Amino acid sequence: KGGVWTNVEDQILKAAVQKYGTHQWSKVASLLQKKTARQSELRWNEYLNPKLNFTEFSKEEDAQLLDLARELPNQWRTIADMMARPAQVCVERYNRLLESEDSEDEEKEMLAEARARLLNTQGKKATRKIRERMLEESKRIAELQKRRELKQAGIN
Amino acid sequence: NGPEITPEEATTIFSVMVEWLESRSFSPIPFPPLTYKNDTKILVLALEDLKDVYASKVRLNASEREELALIEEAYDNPHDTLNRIKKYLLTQRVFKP
Amino acid sequence: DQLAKLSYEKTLRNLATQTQNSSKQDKVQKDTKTGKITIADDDKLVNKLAVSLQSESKKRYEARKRQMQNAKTLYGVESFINDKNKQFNEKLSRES
Amino acid sequence: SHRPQLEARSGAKAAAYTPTGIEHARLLPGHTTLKYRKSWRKGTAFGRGYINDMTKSEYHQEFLHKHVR
Amino acid sequence: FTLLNRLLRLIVDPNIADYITAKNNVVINFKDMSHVNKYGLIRGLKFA
Amino acid sequence: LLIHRKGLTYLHLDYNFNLKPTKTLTTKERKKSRLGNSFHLMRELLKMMKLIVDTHVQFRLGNVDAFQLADGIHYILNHIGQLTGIYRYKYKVMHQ
Amino acid sequence: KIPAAVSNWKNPNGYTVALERRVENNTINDGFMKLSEALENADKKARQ
RNA sequence: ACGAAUCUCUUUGCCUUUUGGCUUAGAUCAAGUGUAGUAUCUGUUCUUUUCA
RNA sequence: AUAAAUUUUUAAGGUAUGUAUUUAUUUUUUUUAAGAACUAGAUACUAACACAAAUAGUAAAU
Ligand SMILES: [Mg+2]
Ligand SMILES: [Mg+2]
Ligand SMILES: [Mg+2]
Repeated sequence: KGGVWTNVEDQILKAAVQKYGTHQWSKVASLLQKKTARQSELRWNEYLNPKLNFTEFSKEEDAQLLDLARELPNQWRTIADMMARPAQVCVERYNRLLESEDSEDEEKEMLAEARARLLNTQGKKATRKIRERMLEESKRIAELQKRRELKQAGIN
Repeated sequence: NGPEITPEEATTIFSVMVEWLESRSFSPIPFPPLTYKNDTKILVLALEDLKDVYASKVRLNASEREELALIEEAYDNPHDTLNRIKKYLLTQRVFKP
Repeated sequence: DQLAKLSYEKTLRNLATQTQNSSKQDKVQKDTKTGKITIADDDKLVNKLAVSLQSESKKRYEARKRQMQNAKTLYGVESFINDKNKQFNEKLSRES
Repeated sequence: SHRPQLEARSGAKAAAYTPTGIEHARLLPGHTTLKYRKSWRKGTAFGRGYINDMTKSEYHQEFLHKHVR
Repeated sequence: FTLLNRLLRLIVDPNIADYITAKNNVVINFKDMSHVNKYGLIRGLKFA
Repeated sequence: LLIHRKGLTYLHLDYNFNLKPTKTLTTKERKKSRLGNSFHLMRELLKMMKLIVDTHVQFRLGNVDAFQLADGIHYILNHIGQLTGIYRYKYKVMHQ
Repeated sequence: KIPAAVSNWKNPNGYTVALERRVENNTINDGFMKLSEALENADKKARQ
C-alpha cells in the first residue's frame, strides 16, 4: 500500500488537473488508481504544479532566509510563503545553508483506462440518444426498401 | 498590523516563568532516550487510546483502515516504531494539512 | 458603417467593369386602377445581378472553407478532446 | 438539458387563450367595500462605527464568536 | 508561537519544543477554503 | 357515471358506498385512479344517509320495533366515528 | 473585450484547457524583529 | 508609365460547429464471492508483379 | 380537611417511464488493404440468477 510516484500516473494526473481543475480531486483519483484525493492534491500543490518556484538561492533569498528563520523559530509554512518558495525546500536549502557550517503492463492498461476516459464528454443520456436516433434511421431505411421492393412488384 | 504582544510584555512574561521555575527548582524534561526502561508500556497506552476509537465501529472508512493498519504494525514492531519516532522528532518540521 | 460604405465602393467599381466590359467585349408607369406602380425592365441585367450575387456567395463560402482546412490542420499545441476544444481553445489563444 | 433561460414568457401568449371558469378560493368576495379619504495590590508583575459590510461588523463577530464557537 | 518556542525551551529539550511549535503551522482544508495557520493553536492535536 | 366517465371501470361502488378495486392495479392505474377529497368526502356523506334511511326502511317492513328504531339511529349518530370514516377527509369533523 | 470563462469548478461540456486558465507584496512588520530579539536578550541575560 | 478586372498566396479585420441556471463544493466515494454474456491486450508461422 | 384530567387520522412525497402492435385491396478523371492461418488466457463492465429467507429512489447506520 505504501506508494511512490511514477511519471506515468504523474502525467495522468497533470492531464486530469488540466481538465477537471484543481478542486474536484475525488474524480482525479478515479482515473488515477492506487491513490487518494489528499495524496493527489498533496503532490500537486507541494510539488507538481508548475507555477511553483524551484531554483537556487540568492543573497536576497539567503540573508532574507536566515533573517526570517531567525525571527520566527520553527514556522516553516509561514516563512515559505514569505519566500514564495515551497515549504520543505525552503527548510532543506536552509539546513544545507547551515550545513556549510561544519567541524510496464497494467500501468499501460490503466493508461488505456484514463486515456479512454477523457475522450468522452457527454454522459449516459446523450449516448442513449445517439443510439435511439440511429435505430430510427435504420427503421426508416428498412421501411423504404420495403416500399421500393413493393414498387418493383408495382403495388404502391 | 504585526504581532500584538510588543517586546515589553514578552520579556516581562518570560522573566516571570523563569523566576518561578528557578525558585521552583525545576529540571526540564529530556528527549525520550533510545534506551528506555518503561518505554514499551507508554507506547501500549497511547496505542490503546487510538485503538479505542475503532473498537465500536462496524464499517471502517478509508482513512480508518489506513489507521488500524498503522496501529497493528506498531504493536507488532515496537522497536521499529520507537526508532521511527525518535527520528521524526529529531528532524521533520513540515507536515501534511 | 464605414464597412458598408467601402463595400458600396467596391461593388461600384465592379459594376463599372461590368458595364464598360459589356462595351469592351462589344420608365415609370402608374395604374389609375390601383395605386400599384409598374416599372418596365430588361430580363438582362437582372441575370447579371443574380449571377454576381451567387458567385459572391460562392467565393466567400470557399474562402471560409479553405480557411476551415488550413486553420484546423495547422495548430497542434493545446490539448484537444474533440473539434470544439480545438475551436474554443484557439479562441483562448486569440485572447492574448 | 439545464439552461439559464435567456427570456421569459410573454403574458400575451396566455392572453389569447380561451378561459376555463374554475373557481378559486382566494377570489371569493372579501372586503367588498372601499374607503374614501376626506501593600498586596503591588505584588503582581504588571506595575502601573457602522461599517457598511458584514464580516467586519462588530455584531457579526459577536455572533460568530458565540455559535460556531 | 515565537513566544511559545521560548517558553518551551524552558521546560523541554529544544528539539521536542521545535516539533511542537512547528507542529502547529499547517494548511487547514475545509472543502475549498484552505489557509495556513499562522498564529493561533490547533486543539485537535493529541498533545494540545 | 362520474367514475365511468373518467374511464375508471375497475372500481366498484357496492350498495353501501364502499369503493373497491376489482383487479390488482397497475401502478399507472393507481395514479390515474386516486380520487379527491371531494369525491371521497361525498361518498362518506351519502353513506351516513344510507345508513339511517336503511334502519327506517327496516322498521317499516315490520322487522324491528319502534324502540329498537330509536335506539338504532341513536347508535348511529354516536358511533359515526366508526361506521364511516368521514374523518379521513375533513379532519375537522373530529369536533362533532 | 470580455475574456472567456475558465472555472475551476464546473466544466459543463468536458472541454480541456491549458492549466493556467484553471491554475502578496509586503514583507513582515518589525513587530516581529523586536519580538524575537527581545525574547532573545532577556533569554541570554537569564541563562547568564 | 500607371489604372482596372481575374487566379493564387500572406497579414489585419470578422469570429464562423467557439463552455447555458440554483441549493449543505448539492450529498456520498470504495469490503465481497460463483457462474455466465460481451468488450480487447499478446505471440507464432508462411508470403509482397498479371491475362483468358 | 381535596373535589383542578392534554391527546386519538388519511392521501403524497424490485421499479417508474417510454415504444410498436394494419384487420376489412379508393378508379389510370478517382482508388491501395501489407495479406492468410493458429492460440490462450488477463484486466474490465454487467445479471432481481445462485451462500430461519426475507430489501428498494422523502429520511439512511454504533
Ligand atoms: Mg419522487
Ligand atoms: Mg418535493
Ligand atoms: Mg427520487
